[PDB]
Amino acid sequence: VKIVTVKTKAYPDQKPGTSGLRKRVKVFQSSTNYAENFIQSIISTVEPAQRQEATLVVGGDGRFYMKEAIQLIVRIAAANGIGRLVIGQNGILSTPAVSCIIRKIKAIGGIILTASHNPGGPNGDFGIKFNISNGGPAPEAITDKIFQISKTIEEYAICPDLKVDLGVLGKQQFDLENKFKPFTVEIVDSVEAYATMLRNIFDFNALKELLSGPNRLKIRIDAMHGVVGPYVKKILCEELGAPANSAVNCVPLEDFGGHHPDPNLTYAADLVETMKSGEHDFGAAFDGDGDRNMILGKHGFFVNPSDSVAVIAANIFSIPYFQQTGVRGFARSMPTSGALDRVANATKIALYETPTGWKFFGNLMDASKLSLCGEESFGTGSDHIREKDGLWAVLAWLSILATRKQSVEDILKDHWHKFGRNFFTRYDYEEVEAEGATKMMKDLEALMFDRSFVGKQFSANDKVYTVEKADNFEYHDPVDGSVSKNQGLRLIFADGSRIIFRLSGTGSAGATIRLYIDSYEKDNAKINQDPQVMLAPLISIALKVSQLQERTGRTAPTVIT
Amino acid sequence: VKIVTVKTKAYPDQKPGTSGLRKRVKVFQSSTNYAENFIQSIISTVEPAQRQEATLVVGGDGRFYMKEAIQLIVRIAAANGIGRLVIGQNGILSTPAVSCIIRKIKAIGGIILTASHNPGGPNGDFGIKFNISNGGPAPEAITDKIFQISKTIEEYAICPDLKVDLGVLGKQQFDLENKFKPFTVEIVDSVEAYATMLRNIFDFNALKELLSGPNRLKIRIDAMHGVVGPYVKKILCEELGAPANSAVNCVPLEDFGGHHPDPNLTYAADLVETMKSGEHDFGAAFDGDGDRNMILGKHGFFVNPSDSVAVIAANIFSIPYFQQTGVRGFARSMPTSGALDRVANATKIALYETPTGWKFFGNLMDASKLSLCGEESFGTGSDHIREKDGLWAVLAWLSILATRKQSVEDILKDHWHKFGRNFFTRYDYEEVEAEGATKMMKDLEALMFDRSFVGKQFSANDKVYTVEKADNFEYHDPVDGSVSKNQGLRLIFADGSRIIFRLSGTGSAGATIRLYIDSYEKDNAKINQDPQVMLAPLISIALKVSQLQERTGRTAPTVIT
Ligand code: VG1
Ligand SMILES: [Co+2]
Repeated sequence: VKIVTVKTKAYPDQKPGTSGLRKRVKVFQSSTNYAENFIQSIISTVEPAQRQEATLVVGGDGRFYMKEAIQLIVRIAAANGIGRLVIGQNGILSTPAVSCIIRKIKAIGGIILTASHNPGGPNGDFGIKFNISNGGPAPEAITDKIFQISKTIEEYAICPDLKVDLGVLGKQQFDLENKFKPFTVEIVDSVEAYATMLRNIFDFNALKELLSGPNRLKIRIDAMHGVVGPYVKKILCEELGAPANSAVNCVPLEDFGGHHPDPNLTYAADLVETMKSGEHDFGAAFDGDGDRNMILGKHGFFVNPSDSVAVIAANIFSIPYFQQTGVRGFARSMPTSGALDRVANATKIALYETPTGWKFFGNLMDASKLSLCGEESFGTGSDHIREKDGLWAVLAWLSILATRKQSVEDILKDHWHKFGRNFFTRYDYEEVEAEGATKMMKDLEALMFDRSFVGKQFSANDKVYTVEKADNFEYHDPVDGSVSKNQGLRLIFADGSRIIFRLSGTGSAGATIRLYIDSYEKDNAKINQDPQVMLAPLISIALKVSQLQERTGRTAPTVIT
Repeated sequence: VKIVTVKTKAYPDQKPGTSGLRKRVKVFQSSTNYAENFIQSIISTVEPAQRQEATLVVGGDGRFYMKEAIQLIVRIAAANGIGRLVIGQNGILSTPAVSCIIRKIKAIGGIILTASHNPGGPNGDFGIKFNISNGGPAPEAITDKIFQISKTIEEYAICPDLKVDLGVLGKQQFDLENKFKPFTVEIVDSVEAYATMLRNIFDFNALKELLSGPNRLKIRIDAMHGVVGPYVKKILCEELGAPANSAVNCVPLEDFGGHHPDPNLTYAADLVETMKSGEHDFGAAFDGDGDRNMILGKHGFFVNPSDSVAVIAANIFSIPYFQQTGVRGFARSMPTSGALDRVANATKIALYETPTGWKFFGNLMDASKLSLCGEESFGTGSDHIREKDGLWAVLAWLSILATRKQSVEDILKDHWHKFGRNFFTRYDYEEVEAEGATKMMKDLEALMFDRSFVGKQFSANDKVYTVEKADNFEYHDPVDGSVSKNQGLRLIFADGSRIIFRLSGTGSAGATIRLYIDSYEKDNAKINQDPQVMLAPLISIALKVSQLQERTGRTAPTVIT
């Protein structure tokens, strides 16, 4: 195979976000070699005297253009001196699977072709995630460095005539002009290593008994036409024995059928209506790249992803992985509710509040202080790997149900009566007013500096809510010293209740007021019923503050979750 | 899992020969003790200290009792301290494949569950073959230890509770009672290691333009319902590109479709009929083990097994394996035609004539003195593994077609034109009277050893045959030193023609007589003729000197090849 140094011209907009670089597919196809440069800056962070004995795991969620970008990573990494590429069969390879492979075969980093929860039709979105040696997301330093190379790039080394059959399992060698050691491409099965990893984490026999034994827990699983389909089929059906009727929407389609892979009460309507039938005890849908999960109960019941980590923590020892390693620490993103906190507060385990993104959880994990973490964006995980994991979280819920023997509804009613209830809703104001929320979200910072307000008696609706705290958010990583940026306000008090007033930082075209609300109830009666209605006191104080409707301008709902 | 010991009673008939233990299915089935007993002695030949750090490859052919016999192997090997078992997917692993996997990963040996060539049903046949560290079939020194132990087995260690899921890929780990290190079961892909091996031997790229480009060679390969089916679909149909409709009967059926998977024009009648119509350019029939093959050309042109090895040898530097590592030696069995001699003699490289039996090819391949070996019983192999390979032979044939850009007919036609034709045929006498055939060989032997016979002139038309050499074949193996006596009665004639008699019934039940006739013709007008017409005078001479009709009561042979 030939090697040719193709001169190119840099791009401005090639910068990664909270997780990887994502753009509209047109920006990939119409732009004269956009992916070739972003790929070349990635391999450039790996020093020349280190590439010949290095292995890059390249994966993918099956999305449109995945096939062409994989061909580019092979031809570009080949001409740049990378010794081996471990691609999954057909390119299909989950984000928790890529995190898992990297840690297993000691790979110096990994590239994932996925825009996650972003839609994927031929007119939708496509993206490039870059995981580092430790297995998880490259933290800001490495990503912005990729950005810093994307601006001053002048050329890129490529082997234009290197065509590889990604469908066939096996090792293949390629010899390129003057380089003693041959370029190797090792195509691995997609599910294998990942299933062998989950095998030593849960009791696969105790689960086998729960899904196809003495009564059969009727589960309904929606893979949402994304990469986790083959996994539910080979793992939950073919291995653990769940009936084929359980695995719905499990064939990876480029278009994802049309729907958006983000699993939630709006973007995932199909499964909730069929869960309202009452014949299913448990139900679960997944993200596009399979690292997010949504838990549902009998009759369409819903477990908030902020509550889901709280239950898989009070019952954490139902999972063998934790009986052998121990619970070194709990964590949650600042926007996720305070339910995990109530469980962490009742035991000798430390708790950590991190910025939204899986990239900074890893630092707590590597330094041995975090074991269970997750966020409101349907993303529960643990330190078994360094990425989020949708199927680990589903199988963590089946381990709890099988040991406890109760329904999903009763586990949480008991959990709410045992600690109290933390209400939550992601009720946003997506792209809305061009001049209102400027001064409004700069009005509270200063105004509260008066010594007479620490003690407010009430006369609205019912039940007194005593005063205590109130402030803002920033983050200093305890392991390497990284810092964060101002962005989201949060009004708190005695027990624990809050509105994360989110001003956008990267919002150029407009500001999304992505709202995260939290209400902590103590009593038996006011906890078990109503969702965005028992939240009223929090959205009473939060709606009265700035005279918002006549001082900013927005009273029409947008996208509730 | 609990390890328990069962006191057992031994069996005097459990004796492993060249191809392991071949008994009928209804002797392992309900005879409480038979399968467990034999496996126990197999893993007893490996020292108690050499077991924890050791692996054994296990596989079968996909028919009756194979799956049941693999659950038995894991339960006994585990209680006996074997570290790792590498089992193919579903238990399906072809014989050439097991030799490849044992030598690749360097296992201590391997257990092959295949019945050689007899059918595999409820009342049919079932066998246990044990290969050793170099990937070859165990020899006398080791089969006797196995038999000496199996007839004195008092106690046997088993894990009754060990349940292995054979269909799911990946490493399953089992912890046993009272043991600090765990037992490992690793399920491997059936084709993979074996395909990656062929990928280095042949040129898969030159074979892609050959089977699926514009100038496309239409083939037709019948897997005969045996284990070689999965390998033909993945290598020939998936990776090389041949249309899926070319690989026919490629699904290992539980019964094999009633008939024996053996390369014989009648056994492979479907293949012969579909190739007579005119359309197909290359055809092939197989066996339920993966060790033999029946090559056919346009319109039904038959390629003789003996000529096959002389065509591959004269065009051997076409297969990259040979261009890169050289040809250390050629070898054929004694009954095989002298067609390989005309090639090895002109292209001056050491030729080795050995007794019927792969075991003799292996020795020369372990002492690095043998590269390509051929055998009249539909076989052709090399030092790529340490067993016979039916698909390697097909792959070496397609390689020669792509390189020479001629039809099967013309490559044999112009070979006969440049080296001459060794008309060959093999008459078999099936159920013969055990003593009347033995006294037939002895009087023939006394007829050969007196001073006068080494110059006798025989005739049946125009050509006279002058006896040059006459001997009962003795082999002194240059590796084991061991001498193999008897072996066969050779009447070598002065013109290169030979008549060979072998009695294969000298150990149990009724005897079979195999009469091999080989005749050399060098003028181009006579090489175009029919073999049974051409060999007619030499056959009258064979039945005359033998007085076969007289001693066996047989006026015609059972099978003519
Ligand atoms: O603030 P953002 O950009 O919307 O971030 C959201 O999606 C990110 C990537 O998601 V996946 O789409 O990588 O599962 C997640 O890691 C964050 O937890 C989630 O809040
Ligand atoms: Co995701």
